Amino acid sequence: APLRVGILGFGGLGQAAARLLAPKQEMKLVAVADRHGYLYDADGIDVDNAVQAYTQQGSVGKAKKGQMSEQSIEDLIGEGEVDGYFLALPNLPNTFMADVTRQFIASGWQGVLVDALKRTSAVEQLITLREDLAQAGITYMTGCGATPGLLTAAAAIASQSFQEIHQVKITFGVGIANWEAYRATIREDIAHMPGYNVDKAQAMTDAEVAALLDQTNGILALEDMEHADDIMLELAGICHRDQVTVGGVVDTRNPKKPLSTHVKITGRTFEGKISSHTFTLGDETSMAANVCGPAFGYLKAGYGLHRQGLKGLFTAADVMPKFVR
Amino acid sequence: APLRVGILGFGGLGQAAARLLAPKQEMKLVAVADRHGYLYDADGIDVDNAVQAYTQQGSVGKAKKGQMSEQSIEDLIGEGEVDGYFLALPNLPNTFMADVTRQFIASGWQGVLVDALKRTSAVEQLITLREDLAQAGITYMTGCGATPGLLTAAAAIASQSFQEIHQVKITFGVGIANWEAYRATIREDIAHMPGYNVDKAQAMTDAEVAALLDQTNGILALEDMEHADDIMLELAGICHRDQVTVGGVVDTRNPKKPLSTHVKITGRTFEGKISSHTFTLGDETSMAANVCGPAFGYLKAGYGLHRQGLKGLFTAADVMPKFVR
Ligand SMILES: *[C@H](CCCCCC(=O)O)[C@H](C)N
Ligand SMILES: *[C@H](CCCCCC(=O)O)[C@H](C)N
Repeated sequence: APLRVGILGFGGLGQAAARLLAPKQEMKLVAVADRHGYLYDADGIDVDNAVQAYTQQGSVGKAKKGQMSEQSIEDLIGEGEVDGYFLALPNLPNTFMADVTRQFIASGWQGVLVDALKRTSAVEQLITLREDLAQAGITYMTGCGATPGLLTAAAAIASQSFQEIHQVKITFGVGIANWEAYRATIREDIAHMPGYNVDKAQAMTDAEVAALLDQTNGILALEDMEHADDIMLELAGICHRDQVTVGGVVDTRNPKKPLSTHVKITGRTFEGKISSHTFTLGDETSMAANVCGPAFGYLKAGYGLHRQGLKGLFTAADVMPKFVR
Repeated sequence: APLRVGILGFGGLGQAAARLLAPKQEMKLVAVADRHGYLYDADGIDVDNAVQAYTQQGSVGKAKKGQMSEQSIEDLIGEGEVDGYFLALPNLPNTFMADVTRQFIASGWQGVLVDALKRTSAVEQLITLREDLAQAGITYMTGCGATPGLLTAAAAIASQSFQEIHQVKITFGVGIANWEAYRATIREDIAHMPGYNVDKAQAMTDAEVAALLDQTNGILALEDMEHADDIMLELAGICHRDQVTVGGVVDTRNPKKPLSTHVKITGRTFEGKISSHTFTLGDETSMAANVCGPAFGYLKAGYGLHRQGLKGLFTAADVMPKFVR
């Protein structure tokens, strides 16, 4: 009885999430939705077919068993049996994840939701929905990506050695392999550039983008970003959000990671000695793998909590993710 | 309402565990026991007084409010209100932790137990007690030290990026500051030397020890050890125990850590790329801090699970520890 799961969003992240699920024996992808269509197959999605439909014909509604629809998310919820969904949605507008969650609250569907949100303020909009989620019978796992997520959890574990936390420093690197199937979401990173914000970045043209990325050989270096690692670690009682600082480099013109992603956790131990733990990711673990891997680990953990009748909102920092086989 | 906790064992580890609890506001040490005596103080232990009694007069039963007893563990259980205990016991004989747990099962006391066991086979003896523990109303957290524990949990998190795990390699270093208050437990490490075993190591004299440690300037280099990280990660469905290999260096003649403790997690991602995550501990995080810190993090996590009516046996690999303030 493998977990029947769905993906909402079929840009680069959701496509990678679909590929990641293929060989799992204990997780079965039955449901995808994009803006313009949805695909359900209780016997398991043809990812080849769905990625074809999307990239060639603009939506998975064009897939062999696909349905076109401007209510894809509303239609797919009531369409068949899905234990959990990964919300691989961009947060555009900044309310969209919260709005999609309100559709899930409103639908009377129960089960597990996971996101890979990045921005403190989007995670806050989901905090306000804590009781709504509980009451609806939904276990919601928020910030269960790479950062927040994998790295947030690593810091939460690392923190146990210390009487007091001083700094959680996250430095991430990202190399874009395929420009096509990232330039849909590149504006989420441009929004973290100094001078910019989501509204300004989202209104930019392919031209205004390429004109910016030309200034640096396709390198976005983003400094002290709005990253929900800060509140997740604070709700877990580890440190104040202000002691969490997140920074990153994306190389748009190189598949190779421009630096080793890591989290440095600094604190003082009970003996009054000050020291740092360091969790480093392999350079050949892609963004897709470091996001979607934890995402479905959390989805499985979420189902464990859901099954025991534990509902509400959980962060990467609160629960141990479960290896999906 | 801080958690009322106890320590069983007052060698080096339990003494450090007591010091670690002092400044906590949300955890109150009310109970210690050694072989020959016990100390209870519902208003909070005088650690200065207890460490004095133990080191100077041979037992904490000699402490200001102490009681001498050859049934210290049996007497302290029924003595007052304790939410959880850290079993800072050496596993000597190899059944002792399991035997103490049977006293706890038998006592009809309910709450949280945590250990920092090291040996796969001792952790197995506690697996056999799974239902006994559940039925008794006890949440038992096993292998919640440094390794197994902190490092086991780190690997469990790290594993999420990968379709398949190849190797979990743990390399640990330990520098002994105070020879006095380690030579009580040094024989647990000597047992991992090649030729040796617990029975042979435990029968050794201060002389036979010093004659061994003289051969290497006080350096035990222990290779492919029996370490319960292997079964904990297997029960968590991450990998086979045979893909977990644990090795270490203790420098008996230097407080300074003889190498950086770390865990290397190697696997293949869904894209077929092979890579390693690396979790490294600060050189100035002591053994005491890397053991007792996670131990009480797990004790708190254990109370969270206990409070929700979740009983049975949990490993470091199964649950997120909770920062104790
Ligand atoms: C979010 C950060 C991507 C995570 C990097 C993880 C890794 O090292 O693979 C992006 C900037 N949208
Ligand atoms: C168990 C290993 C001690 C853990 C080392 C952790 C660190 O780096 O502080 C000993 C060998 N009894």
